[PDB]
Amino acid sequence: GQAFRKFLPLFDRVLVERSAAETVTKGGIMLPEKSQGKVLQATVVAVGSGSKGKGGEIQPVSVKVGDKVLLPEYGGTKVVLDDKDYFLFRDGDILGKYVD
Amino acid sequence: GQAFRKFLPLFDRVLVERSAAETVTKGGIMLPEKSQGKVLQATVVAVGSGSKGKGGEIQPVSVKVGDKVLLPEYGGTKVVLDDKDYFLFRDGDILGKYVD
Amino acid sequence: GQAFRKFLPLFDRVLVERSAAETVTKGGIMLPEKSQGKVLQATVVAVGSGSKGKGGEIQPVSVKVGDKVLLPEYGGTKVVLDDKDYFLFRDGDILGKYVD
Amino acid sequence: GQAFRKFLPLFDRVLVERSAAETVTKGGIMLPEKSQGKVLQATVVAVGSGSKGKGGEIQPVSVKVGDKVLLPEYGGTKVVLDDKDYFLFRDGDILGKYVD
Amino acid sequence: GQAFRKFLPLFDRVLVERSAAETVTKGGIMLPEKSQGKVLQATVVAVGSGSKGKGGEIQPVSVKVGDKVLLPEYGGTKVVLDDKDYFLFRDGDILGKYVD
Amino acid sequence: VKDGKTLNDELEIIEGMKFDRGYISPYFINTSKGQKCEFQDAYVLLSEKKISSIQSIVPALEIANAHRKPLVIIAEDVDGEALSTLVLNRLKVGLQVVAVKAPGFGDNRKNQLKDMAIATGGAVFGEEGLTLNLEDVQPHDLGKVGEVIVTKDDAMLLKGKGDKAQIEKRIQEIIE
Amino acid sequence: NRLKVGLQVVAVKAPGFGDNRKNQLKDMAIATGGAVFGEEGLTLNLEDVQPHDLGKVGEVIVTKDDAMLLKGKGDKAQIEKRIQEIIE
Amino acid sequence: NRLKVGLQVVAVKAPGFGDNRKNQLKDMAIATGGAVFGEEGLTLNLEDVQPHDLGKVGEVIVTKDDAMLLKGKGDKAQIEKRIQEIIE
Repeated sequence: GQAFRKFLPLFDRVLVERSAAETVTKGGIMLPEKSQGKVLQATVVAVGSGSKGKGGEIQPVSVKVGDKVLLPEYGGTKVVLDDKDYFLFRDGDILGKYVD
Repeated sequence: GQAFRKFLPLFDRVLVERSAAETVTKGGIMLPEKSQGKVLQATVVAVGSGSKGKGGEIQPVSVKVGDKVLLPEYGGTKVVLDDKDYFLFRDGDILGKYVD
Repeated sequence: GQAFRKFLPLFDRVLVERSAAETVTKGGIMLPEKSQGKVLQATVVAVGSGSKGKGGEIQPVSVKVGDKVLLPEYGGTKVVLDDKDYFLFRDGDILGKYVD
Repeated sequence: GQAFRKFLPLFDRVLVERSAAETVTKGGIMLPEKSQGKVLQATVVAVGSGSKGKGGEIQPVSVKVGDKVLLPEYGGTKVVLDDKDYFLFRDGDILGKYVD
Repeated sequence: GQAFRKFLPLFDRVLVERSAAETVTKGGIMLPEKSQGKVLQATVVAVGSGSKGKGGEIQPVSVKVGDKVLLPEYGGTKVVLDDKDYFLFRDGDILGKYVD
Repeated sequence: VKDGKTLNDELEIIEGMKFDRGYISPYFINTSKGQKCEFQDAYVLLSEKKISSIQSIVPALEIANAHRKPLVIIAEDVDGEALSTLVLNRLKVGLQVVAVKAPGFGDNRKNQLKDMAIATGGAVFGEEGLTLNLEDVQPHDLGKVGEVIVTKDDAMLLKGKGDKAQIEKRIQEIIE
Repeated sequence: NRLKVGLQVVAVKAPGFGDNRKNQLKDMAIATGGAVFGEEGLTLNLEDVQPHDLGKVGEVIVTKDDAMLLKGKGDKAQIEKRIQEIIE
Repeated sequence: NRLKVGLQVVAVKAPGFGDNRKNQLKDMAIATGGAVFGEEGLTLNLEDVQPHDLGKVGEVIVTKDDAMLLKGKGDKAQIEKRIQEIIE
């Protein structure tokens, strides 16, 4: 379990951060902000200690910090650090890992 | 657990892709797109690492990449890669394997 | 786990097929099709690999192919092979086995 | 498990206390009390004995007294000691730990 | 597991009794009875045998008779002994213990 | 002309940018007079939408208090909560502010607020096409006027520094 | 507390109106000397009241259908300023 | 299939009445030569239709408000028996 600016998750959690908002299109048009939802590709900033729910010995969190992941849709806690909103998900909730 | 274009599922997941839309009939008629639902025969493109939920040692995913499977009706979540929408199901949710 | 025309269930399933529709009565009258429900006596056509949910080693499916069984009522997946609709149930769902 | 002014939680619980109400803004404006919700950054005042729910031996509570934590939102019991309202949460419910 | 006037709980239970009703205020005013809810600080009068739900051997009840505890709110069975109403809670339901 | 009220006729000249709407809260009453709020060189806030959240209203008041100048709030309508913040900072220490709704009734109000902004010099808020969120406002993003006075049933803007060439172009637009 | 030991108290609603009622309660407070409660802008919660936060008057008489306050010690200069306000 | 490859097809509703429309459809079927579908007495599901199960006529013309069928090969003895039925 690795921490952040005086923050650390608990036993299952993964604090991460979405990428940018993607205002303009690829080619030549630009999109407003009320559209485009919330960017579901994110990067992991801090990681919980590990799954203590594992019998006896606890279970380490798999997705390591610095990874690009495919966020879920609904599950997640909006937390603020230095007025920078990050999202805390649960380890079982991460969809994909952008491995490369 | 095998990956794709900078993507990898997590612990249970199986990213796959439906087959074509089946526009025309067999014999001589052609069907529109609003009909014909979503083609439930698909091929697996990437596979998760394995079921860590297994006690102690984790459980490997059974259906290997490159297989034609009988998709469940509602299982799995839509995902996009390179503007190519694939469907990420759960390992227990795949109905049949087109073995041949 | 035995297969069919390029098909195989997964870990719990039993693909089977109802018997005929029973149009006429026994003695001298004939019944329509909108009545008579769905014939609940069926034969097993293909069988899953086995219950992997069994701890460690997986659990084999009991009902072997070629058996006449007493179908359940609601649970079941209508699958098509060669435009021949078969029904995929779960191993725990089969009610009775017509042993003889 | 450590206690407080003649109080001690039971087996999972963590009695803690929110921080101040944050009346004024950072720069030069002051906010009322009906706004600003309930301050979600808290400090742990007392800790339960430990998770007896663990098989055989019981499980010790992790977050130790004197820590700044990121509270959950809804779960929690408002208890009073000396007319000082503290909040009793469950060990699995604490979101983050302000480690520094 | 210790008993009372021809009464004994079963396997999880804790028969206890609220304290007085707190009619008058601290300083100089007196409050009616329809207000003031139900006094949530109680003393344990009898204790169950122990949690048989523990695997193999049963689990002894922790809170011993003669303790001042912080009652929960809703869960509890109003039982009568000698026309003295006591409340039977569950061992996991007791909030705090007034240790001193 | 309107139906007179005295024995004789009267020629009145409504000058400045004035309109029938009065100050909402009777706590801004710093005039010691018949229900007036008088500010000199105050900033302006111009929202096409209402002002509900405290987060929305807060940064404007922050900028105003930093500059230490009175502020007018011309918007659709003021939340009771932001109103509570306003009255809080007004009754005690007394952040010079004032709240008034939108003069125009309907589609007319959009043009009226646009013209008010361009007259005072600034930018309307609550837009659709650019939408100019209140969270990120700037000291050159406020309406600035020489003097403002508010009655319970009308208010007046005076000396809006609004790029006289720009207001000229606006005038040419509406005249064509 | 009244039937038995007899804490000398009495309950009466407000005059009953909108804005005029609020102004009248304000004037009553400033006349007796004290502070209105239930405010919007400062809101003066009842939980924390203070012995100088109460209205104080020499004598009060209540009928079933009217009541009278007599000697509100309300900072005669302050009530004077209030009078000047309402007269302007 | 019409805007593209150009299957030759046309869609027209029933005459529009109550039992009379059902009788007229029966007569149309026996006139052209074929079997009415959607029956109650004998189901005649559309899924299993047959080349001798279709109505066949020499020529058909459709307006926006009426249509005409011509040369229905419907077992002239059979239509004769139908005529005898309805005339009795």
